[PDB]
Amino acid sequence: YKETSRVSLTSMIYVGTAGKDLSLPTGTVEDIIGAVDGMRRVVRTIGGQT
Amino acid sequence: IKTAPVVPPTEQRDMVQEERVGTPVKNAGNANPAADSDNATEGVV
Repeated sequence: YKETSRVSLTSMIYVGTAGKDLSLPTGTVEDIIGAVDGMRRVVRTIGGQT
Repeated sequence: IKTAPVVPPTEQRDMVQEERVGTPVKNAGNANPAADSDNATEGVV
């Protein structure tokens, strides 16, 4: 195996010349992350190993 | 005086032999090799 910067697509290229897209409101996933942060369950170690 | 035929010194060789009654374990110098496991209270991956 080699570490060669596996690539994901940088942007959802939207087509259509008129209108608005269907992206989520800009404060929707931010409110979901904040709710998940409140549960304070983030896992960091697997048997002492990070 | 008793002259006796002996074995000439150049036709024999002393060879050191190491006699053991059993093969020592892997952690031979360890009294408790099971204390690395009994003290893994977070787990082992």
